Amino acid sequence: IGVPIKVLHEAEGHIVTCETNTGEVYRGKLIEAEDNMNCQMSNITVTYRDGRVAQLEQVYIRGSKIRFLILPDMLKNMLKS
Amino acid sequence: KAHPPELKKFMDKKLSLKLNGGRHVQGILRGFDPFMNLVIDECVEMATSGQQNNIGMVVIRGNSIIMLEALERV
Amino acid sequence: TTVYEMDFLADLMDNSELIRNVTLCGHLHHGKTCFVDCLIEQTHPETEQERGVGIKSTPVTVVLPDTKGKSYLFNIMDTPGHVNFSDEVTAGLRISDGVVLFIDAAEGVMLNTERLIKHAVQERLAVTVCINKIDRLILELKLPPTDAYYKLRHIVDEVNGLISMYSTDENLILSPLLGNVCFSSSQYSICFTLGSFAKIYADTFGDINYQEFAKRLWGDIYFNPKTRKFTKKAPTSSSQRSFVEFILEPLYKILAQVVGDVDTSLPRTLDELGIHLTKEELKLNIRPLLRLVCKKFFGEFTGFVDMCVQHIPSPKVGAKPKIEHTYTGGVDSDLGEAMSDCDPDGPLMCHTTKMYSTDDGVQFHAFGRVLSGTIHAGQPVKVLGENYTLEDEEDSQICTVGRLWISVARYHIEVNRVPAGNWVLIEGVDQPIVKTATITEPRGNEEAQIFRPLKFNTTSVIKIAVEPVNPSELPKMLDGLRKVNKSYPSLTTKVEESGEHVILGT
Amino acid sequence: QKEDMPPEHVRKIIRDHGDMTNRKFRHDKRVYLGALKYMPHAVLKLLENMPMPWEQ
Amino acid sequence: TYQRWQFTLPMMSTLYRLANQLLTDLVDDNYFYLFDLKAFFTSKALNMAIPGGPKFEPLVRDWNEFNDINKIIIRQPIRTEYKIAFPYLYNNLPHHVHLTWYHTPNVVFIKTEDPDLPAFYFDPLINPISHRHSVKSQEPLPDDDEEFELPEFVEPFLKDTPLYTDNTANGIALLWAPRPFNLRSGRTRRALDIPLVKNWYREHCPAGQPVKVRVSYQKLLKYYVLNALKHRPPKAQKKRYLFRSFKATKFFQSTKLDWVEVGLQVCRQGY
Amino acid sequence: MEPYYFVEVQAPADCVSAVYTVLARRRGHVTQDAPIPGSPLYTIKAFIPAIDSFGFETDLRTHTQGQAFSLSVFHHWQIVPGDPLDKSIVIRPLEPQPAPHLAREFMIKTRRRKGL
Amino acid sequence: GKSSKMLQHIDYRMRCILQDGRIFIGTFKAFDKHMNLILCDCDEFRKIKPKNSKQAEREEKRVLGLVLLRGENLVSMTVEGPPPKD
RNA sequence: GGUUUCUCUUCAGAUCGCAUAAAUCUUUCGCCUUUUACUAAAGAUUUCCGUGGAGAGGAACAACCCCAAUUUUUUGAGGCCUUGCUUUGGCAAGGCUA
Ligand SMILES: Nc1nc2c(ncn2[C@@H]2O[C@H](COP(=O)(O)OP(=O)(O)OP(=O)(O)O)[C@@H](O)[C@H]2O)c(=O)[nH]1
Ligand SMILES: [Mg+2]
Ligand SMILES: [Mg+2]
Repeated sequence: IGVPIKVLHEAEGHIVTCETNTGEVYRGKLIEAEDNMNCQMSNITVTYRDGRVAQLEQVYIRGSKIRFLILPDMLKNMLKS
Repeated sequence: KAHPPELKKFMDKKLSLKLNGGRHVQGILRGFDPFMNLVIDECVEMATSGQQNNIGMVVIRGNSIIMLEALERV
Repeated sequence: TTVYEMDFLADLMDNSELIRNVTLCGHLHHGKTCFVDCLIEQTHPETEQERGVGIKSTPVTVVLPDTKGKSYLFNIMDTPGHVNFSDEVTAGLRISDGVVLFIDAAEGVMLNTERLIKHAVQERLAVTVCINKIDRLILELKLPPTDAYYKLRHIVDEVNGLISMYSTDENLILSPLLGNVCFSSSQYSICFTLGSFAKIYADTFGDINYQEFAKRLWGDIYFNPKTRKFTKKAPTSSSQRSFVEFILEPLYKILAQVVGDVDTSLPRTLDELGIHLTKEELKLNIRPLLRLVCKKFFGEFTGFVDMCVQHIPSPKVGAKPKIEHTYTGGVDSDLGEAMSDCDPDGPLMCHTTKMYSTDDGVQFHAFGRVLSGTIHAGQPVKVLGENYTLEDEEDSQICTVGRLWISVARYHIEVNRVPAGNWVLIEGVDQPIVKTATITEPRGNEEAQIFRPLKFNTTSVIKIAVEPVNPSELPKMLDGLRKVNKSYPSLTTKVEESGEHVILGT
Repeated sequence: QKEDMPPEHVRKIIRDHGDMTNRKFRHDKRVYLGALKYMPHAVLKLLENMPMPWEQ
Repeated sequence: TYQRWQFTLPMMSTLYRLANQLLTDLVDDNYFYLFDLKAFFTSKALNMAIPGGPKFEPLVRDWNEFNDINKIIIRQPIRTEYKIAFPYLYNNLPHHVHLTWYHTPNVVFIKTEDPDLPAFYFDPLINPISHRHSVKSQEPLPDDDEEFELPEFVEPFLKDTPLYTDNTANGIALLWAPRPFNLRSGRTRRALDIPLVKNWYREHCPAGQPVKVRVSYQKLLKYYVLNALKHRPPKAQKKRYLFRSFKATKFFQSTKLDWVEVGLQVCRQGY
Repeated sequence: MEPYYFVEVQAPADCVSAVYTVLARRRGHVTQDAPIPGSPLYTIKAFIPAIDSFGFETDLRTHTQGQAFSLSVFHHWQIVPGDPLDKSIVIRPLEPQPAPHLAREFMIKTRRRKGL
Repeated sequence: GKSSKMLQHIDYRMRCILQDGRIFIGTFKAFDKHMNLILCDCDEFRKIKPKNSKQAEREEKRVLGLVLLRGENLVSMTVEGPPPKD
């Protein structure tokens, strides 16, 4: 698969977030992920187009619906590039 | 290739569909196809006017499908 | 006589749920330390030896990719295979959360395999099985594939019936379909399950569903070509079963090609298997060759890590069926639940089951797992004896931590802080304590309980009286008998009424 | 480089000298003598390459 | 320069068959259990002697209570085999001792009779499997008739190759050959450095050949052990080359001659 | 009562006689002998007193050229053939006592060391 | 065909412009098939990217960090910095 | 841009060289009238027969056709009205459409 997709796959379990195609953000821990980008997240926070922030228990969302996504300070460590 | 949603554990549970149009429905998500399509029965659409109106069984178009957020801990 | 990576391992530490605590067990000589050795190379490209027998067990901590790439923390307690050092199996099954019985392709069921499944049942761990040394069916045994499958099915059915002997609840029947058993030949660089075998099958070939495919192979299912559809018994093709057809036959030829047709048929079959090899690396001798080729085909380790993570409690799931046996209460008010959290937090109730002395001095390195709390350097901690009961506190000696070590097999890794979920080698609490200790908060008192001092499989029956030649150095001889009593689990010494020093052993 | 010779060269010198009695050579006398210190090298060398009975 | 050879497995199997006579028909080392260098080192150090092994001069040269004859039970009498198997349990002051032990997983590699029957071929020698049990088992068996189907691109990962050839049974036999043969490529040694008979004198039970030859066996064993024991790393180096220093001088010529000729030459020169 | 050991000896075909003889030498009680399927090996199983458990490994491997191999575990205690209390049974103090007197000696020597 | 034109600006700093118009400043440590961008220590800039303006260069700034974006919207790639040897 | 080979220089075996010789010294052991030549153990040091690492020249020999409706080379995300906002800019909101 792709190198960013592999970073995401190994990011299963670690603390991350995402910003979807519409401009809202959802943060969470790594629960599920696919090479097809179908994102399973849990105990997340949600911050909407004005900034409405809250908790969401679990969800699974299509890949194309994600534009950006935040990883923690760990993974940057396949440094062959 | 052709990997579908990991929707076995997610089957048979009520989730709210947020898709295009600001499109909000609720409904029991019990199945789909590997294109990320849904087939969600008991769907009550939550229009902008706030009304949740039940229409029943449909084929939950993954095409513009953004996300589904469930009401149980599955 | 790891700068950018120990941070990473530490965050995995604080994860406490990518981590796997197992004891690596089995019978004698059966491949364990060889797999571990090849594996330390997979990790770093960076008396026992001459005896050829493993005597004491060793802890290893490593970070391994599973078949999707998520790194895992692995605590592996590699045991002795010798019947008499089973006290090491006891300590290992204590401080770890599951067991991996590794069994030989050539033998199957014997003494330590049998009584090791027995010990693991009576202490309710996870049950893993890795059948190893599979060349011993092919090059050594010369067994055609059908009867090869026969023997494999036999080892499986014997061990399973025996676990049925020791287990009331048939919650688990083991066969490679579920994630129970890896297949390996440790020195020849091979680990696989039907899972990863078929998954690399796919990763090389067409798109087919690797997981559903893995669901189809072991256990008497056939496949007919024209249908391309797996069937219960209905080829009168009078052919093999899916597992044979897909794994044995091909690898039988793989080997027979490596060792028989090393010269001509290996270039073409090497192309056909996708691996290229340079002239100088085919200019190798047969066993180094077969090892390198098997690596470059079968990939690293995946049957093992996959099956293991697939059937692991992981102390965060962990604690709960354990505190029953571990703790003297299990769960009443304070500390059963305290550890039951398995969080890095507060209480700090610990179980040190090993003490490895420095070749230099008299001190030890205590070794045990963090059920509760978070231990760090200089932290005062108060130890809980084997005789320590709630209202016998003199037994509790109170100390601190000098330095903190973590173990890859024979390299020592010092840091300053560790949370619940791990094992650890403590410096500083050796002199007060005996075979087992249970550690608690220093100068912080809420209230503490202890675990029952470790119970064994074996009957100690042998009697050996010992004396110095000149009675003058008897206190030094006493220092020595101390140190052996502390470094050994059930070696029991007594100063007998006749005035003597007797040892009772296995 | 230092290069080989026809065998007949040495053969001629050696059958020439024979046993150093002829007053012709009369100085290889003393060099011959001084060569004794290495006669145990010649013998080890000769005997460790012997012809291994399947070759003639 | 004639080094570093590489060979073909046909070559190797033919050679093996030809040097079959001067060879050991052993497959592993569980034969030499109490008969190896380390056992001999322990014996030598304890001045004990294995039945068929060498004897060495003793290494170095009142009352006790454990030896009290009223307190002992002799049910099976101690012997030197035990005192060497467990050096520290069965001996006081065991000094300069090697603790040798071996539980080598016995190897079972079955000789064929003819080349004919296939490489993999169940021979009577193996015991007939006949694994028995209860009602054997059932599985979480994913029945078909729901569905599954193989996109007919894949194959059983290689079926276009036969399992065996006219090289397979060789390639298996050559997997347990003494060190010279169990290879395919390696350096060449000097002609002297090859001891042919080591495998012969290192055998454990000669079983009734004259006392002459049995004593011979043991004294060759002794020489072997001493050589092993007194071995130094070469420890130092300076690197004269006598013959190059000779050849680089204006008095030395060179040739290629016949052995016998240089032989009569050397003799004449010495005389 | 003295303990017994269960032993599990893998053996090639021939030395069955050997293990039988050795166990008889040490009061064996071979219970079981059965092949290993998929190999020309046998596995023999037997009891043997903790007393005569000593060096039996070396004895066996020596007599059979290491072909056989013995592993042992304590299995159970049992009655020793002796009458612990008879004064008319005397100890020839180094020769091996025959079965009627194993517990008699056992007591005498054990107390002689310890019990007085 | 020479195919380095990616990796040459890889291992180098890059300003990535998504179809959302903002400036994502990050190291191009790699690309992907769909052109996704996994770049660390990243900064999200919304008002401008600043170019030696006597007025200022810091307006509408946030720290994103290790960001992994899907290349579905990866629009423009420029070089904003050289390699920091870290 | 590589091997084979010649020669020239330079450093090392910590289990070797899957083989294994001799010498010197210190001390015990034995042969015994004296010394050499010996025995056979230990310890400490060496020579020799081979090998390995590095470099320099030099030589011979190889060679300047189909394609997109959840992640990018087709994608209908379209407009405006009004409001609130904020200094204008501009932001966010509801609706009408066709
Ligand atoms: N022939 C063969 N042997 C193998 C293979 N993999 C492992 N082994 C065996 O593994 C041994 C290495 O030592 P181990 O047997 O693992 O030591 P151990 O069994 O762990 O000893 P304990 O620690 O006391 O249990 C080698 O002697 C091999 O006999 C293999 O693929 N082929
Ligand atoms: Mg081991
Ligand atoms: Mg005189």
